[PDB]
Amino acid sequence: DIQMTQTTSSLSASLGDRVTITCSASQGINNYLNWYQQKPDGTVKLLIYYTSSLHSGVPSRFSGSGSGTDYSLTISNLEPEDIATYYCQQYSNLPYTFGGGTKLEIKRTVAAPSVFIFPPSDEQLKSGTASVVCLLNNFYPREAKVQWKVDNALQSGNSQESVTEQDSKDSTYSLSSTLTLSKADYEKHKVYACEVTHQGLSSPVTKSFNRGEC
Amino acid sequence: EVQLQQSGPDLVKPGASVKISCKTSGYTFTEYIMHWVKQSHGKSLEWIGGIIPNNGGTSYNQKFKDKATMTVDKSSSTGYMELRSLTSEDSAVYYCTRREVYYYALDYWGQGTLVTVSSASTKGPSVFPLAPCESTAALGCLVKDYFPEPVTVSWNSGALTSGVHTFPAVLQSSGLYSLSSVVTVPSFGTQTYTCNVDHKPSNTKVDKTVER
Repeated sequence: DIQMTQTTSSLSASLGDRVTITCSASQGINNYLNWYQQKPDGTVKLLIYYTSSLHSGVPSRFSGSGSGTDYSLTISNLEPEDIATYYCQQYSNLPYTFGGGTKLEIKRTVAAPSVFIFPPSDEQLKSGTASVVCLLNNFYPREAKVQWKVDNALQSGNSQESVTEQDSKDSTYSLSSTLTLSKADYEKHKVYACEVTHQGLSSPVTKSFNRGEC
Repeated sequence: EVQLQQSGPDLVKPGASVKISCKTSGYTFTEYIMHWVKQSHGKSLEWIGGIIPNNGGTSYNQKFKDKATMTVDKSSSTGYMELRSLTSEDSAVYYCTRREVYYYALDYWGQGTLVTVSSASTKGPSVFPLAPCESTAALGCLVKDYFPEPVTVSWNSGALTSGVHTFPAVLQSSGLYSLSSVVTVPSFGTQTYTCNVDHKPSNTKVDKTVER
């Protein structure tokens, strides 16, 4: 089988900058090389066929290059909607084979998160579990420290985090941190708080509620 | 517009089989070969095989020859692929694609089908509101304790898309999935906010209005 190697699987780049994604074949493939873009939602789109030919409706800032074993996809100048994983595909022989992918991280200017906290609903509590949610909205970069404090006691091991993909318009992330407790543990404490540390904040931001003020 | 709609998600017991559809609008079906691709979680694309519609002449990646069968109902304009005797390594998203000539390339892709192979049972999401107790406000829904992936979340039946963030599902110590969907609004009061959660694997459809 022809192996397609995309050695650089994670690539960062700035808005406006030139980006180069490279693909090498284990043996020559005589320019029978396509490029696909996979958006974060799983939608796949053909960009370039036969090394160099742009598909209909693909921006002129995408171009394909190379011959033999070595191929490149170049983005003349990077737009926010280019956040995606890029895959090469040889059709020189069967079975068709795919590069391992290159995921684009887009560098933009620092934006601090705006922070929100949500108490558990009575509808959840009646079933014995309390989920406390902290949201960090529309920040850059990805690096964020989220600490949970219950009546001012720092928490450990009782929270899970999840992060969106970079937004296609403003190249920001959003993150949720969920603190999970038993109803019985939820009810032993008054103040629930998440404290957020980020490059865009001159000092950490704390959002809190009092259980039984809501 | 050339379109390929694929069967919805699929829970499947080890040893069992499953068939997948790719219903095909907007072009002469018999005039275009159809390829199938697998993508494992956090992984690359693998070619499974192709099929000529005119005469049904197939073509398999040797890796899949004892796993996949492709077929075509030419009236229905619908391509199939059965994956047989399944294991946890067949857990993947599967895509159907049409080939075009200019020079083979896969020029239109289905949306994919998440197949999960497990001996664990279907379970519908519980849907809880996220409501607060300075320029924007946020609210959301907690979509808790469901199996398998995926859930779809929309707001006000597809009419609210702006400010919406649906987080990727996290697997909990319990072996069930959980996620939140949130929306922000500049301060709001005017409109109401309803999450619409669809878990196809359990025919669960749940609307939760968030009391602002």
